[PDB]
Amino acid sequence: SLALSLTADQMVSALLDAEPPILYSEYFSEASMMGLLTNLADRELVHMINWAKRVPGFVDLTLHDQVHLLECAWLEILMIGLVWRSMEHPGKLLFAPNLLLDRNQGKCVEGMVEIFDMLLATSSRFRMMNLQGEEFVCLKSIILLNSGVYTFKDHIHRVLDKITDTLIHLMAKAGLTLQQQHQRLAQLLLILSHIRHMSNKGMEHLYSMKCKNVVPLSDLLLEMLDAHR
Amino acid sequence: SLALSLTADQMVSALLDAEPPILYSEYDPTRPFSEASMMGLLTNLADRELVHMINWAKRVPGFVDLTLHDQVHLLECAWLEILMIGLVWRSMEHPGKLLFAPNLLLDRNQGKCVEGMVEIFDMLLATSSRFRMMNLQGEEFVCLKSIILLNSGVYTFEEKDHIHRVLDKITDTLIHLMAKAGLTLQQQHQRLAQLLLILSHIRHMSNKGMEHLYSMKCKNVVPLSDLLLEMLDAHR
Amino acid sequence: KILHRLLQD
Amino acid sequence: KILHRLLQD
Ligand SMILES: O/N=C/c1c(O)ccc(-c2ccc(O)cc2)c1-c1ccc(O)cc1
Ligand SMILES: O/N=C/c1c(O)ccc(-c2ccc(O)cc2)c1-c1ccc(O)cc1
Repeated sequence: SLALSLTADQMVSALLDAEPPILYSEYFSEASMMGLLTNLADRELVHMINWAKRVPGFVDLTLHDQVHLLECAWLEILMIGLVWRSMEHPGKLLFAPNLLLDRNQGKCVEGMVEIFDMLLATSSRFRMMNLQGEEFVCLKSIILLNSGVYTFKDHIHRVLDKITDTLIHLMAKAGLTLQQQHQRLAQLLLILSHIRHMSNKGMEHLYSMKCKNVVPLSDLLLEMLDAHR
Repeated sequence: SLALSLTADQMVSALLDAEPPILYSEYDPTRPFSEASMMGLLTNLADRELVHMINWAKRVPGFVDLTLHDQVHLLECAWLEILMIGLVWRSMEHPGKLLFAPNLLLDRNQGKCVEGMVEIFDMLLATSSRFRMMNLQGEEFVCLKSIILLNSGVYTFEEKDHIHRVLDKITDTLIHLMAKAGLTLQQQHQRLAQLLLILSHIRHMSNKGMEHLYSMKCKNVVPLSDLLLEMLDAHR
Repeated sequence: KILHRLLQD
Repeated sequence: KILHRLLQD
């Protein structure tokens, strides 16, 4: 492999360089709301897929395995990105620089306000923990490799260990004690359980909007949805 | 507070003695298994397990401190997670099989008796294989199950501080176990990561399991108990 | 709720 | 799949 030979600083810099851009929304009705989000997330998916190939160890996997991991974690990846963008905008969600929404606006779509609150709560957790960008890109890569790893693998677990070592190295650099290192590592990884939860609630809600045909969904998004069913 | 003052050993011992018993099913194994009968056995089993779980939760260090409303909230959110990780733990030394009860051991073939269940069976089995591969210890298991209880509903939420404090304590406990086991600091971090990443999958199985229960309910296959309907009406 | 009653006693 | 193409592409 090529990921395992890397050092902690090389891993971070590689992930930082692989970071997708922050896209803009096309310049609120229930249909207009879902329309903006669908269009935005659709374009985000394309950048995510190319970001995934720049994740150390992901390219080593077979095509079918790469597909499986992305189908499983794509909404988790989108959400943790959203939460990260909205970190210094408390009470608000930064879907795009020209699209900053608060919980009130989430009420324009039925069942969405619950997901919004979960997203806002995650953002407050990142803010309270004072999450670093170097830590963020590690967590996002962990989600990609881990979320669908048990629906299949020693290679993926090897990379996951490397990202764990990478995380710890970042905390040691910040001057955190060993006790503070384990504890914050635990705090970070426990959030992934909630991000998974938000993804599943969001996945069902997307299927809901799909059924009501509130807006027509893209071929790509419908493919990702038909993987969780 | 009582939880914060405990050491790692007193933490483990408290959790180990708080462990609920392994219940039996009413499986009279001359019946082949109907989709209704299968769901009937599992529901009756899980319903009796819920009662023991509630009293187990009250013995989890720090849980007693919380308000009733928070107690209710944490249990409503994590009850299926607790059931599933308990099931997976029971089925650890039974490869390709799920030990719902000592008199109820099922492989994925029998899981096909219920529509939409064999997918959940395979996930539970894969989790069991992972526990087996990691050589998971009982001391680590009781820590993980307690982590699930306190963490799963903490971001749906004044004093979220106390919950995080106990979580940090259980984290310290897990590290101490790996240290005494002779694992290096690198191995301690990695194993800690591997364990906590399982909880993401346990959350997933619970959510897929939660939806499948709402299916069986509206499909009227086998009627659910009043307690189970309460737990489901808290999760959509 | 049964859960509240069982949590009480 | 569109996913296959994008991953290849
Ligand atoms: O049905 N629920 C949809 C939803 C939600 O409830 C909360 C957040 C999102 C979303 C949108 C864009 C992102 O970059 C991240 C999350 C979404 C979302 C996800 C995918 C879409 O194509 C459109 C919207
Ligand atoms: O609809 N699917 C239900 C299911 C499943 O797919 C997989 C495992 C379980 C289960 C049963 C008993 C336990 O102690 C833990 C999990 C269950 C389960 C959960 C709750 C019940 O009341 C009955 C069965």
